[PDB]
Amino acid sequence: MDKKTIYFICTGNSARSQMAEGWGKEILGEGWNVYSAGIETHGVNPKAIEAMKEVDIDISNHTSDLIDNDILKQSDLVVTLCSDADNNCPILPPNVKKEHWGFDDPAGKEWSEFQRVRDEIKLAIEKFKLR
Ligand SMILES: [K+]
Repeated sequence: MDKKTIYFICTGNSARSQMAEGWGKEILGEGWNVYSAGIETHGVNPKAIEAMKEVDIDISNHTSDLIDNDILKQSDLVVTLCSDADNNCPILPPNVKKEHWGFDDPAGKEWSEFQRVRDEIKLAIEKFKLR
């Protein structure tokens, strides 16, 4: 049937959302459109690219994108990764199917933190697929 769409959103579409897009494409498959966006665009975090390369997933061609209203309104599920009280978190429109998936921000930390968060996101998406 028709493709379903998942949208991972956060502050700068930099790390958590990029690793989620990378895992999402691999796990969910071609029957899903797997996108990611931010309220700002900070570029794809180098350590996030390296963390995904370690698990044989290439995210070097990903782009850091801004939130698109036509993808929010037409998505089957919008997943917020930006911590609700943290700083600069995106405002979501009403009736849009949403869930908050909380993972620690690996920004400015050692590569091990990117590995930890990468793996927490892996399991979250794997379990999501099996719902
Ligand atoms: K993106």
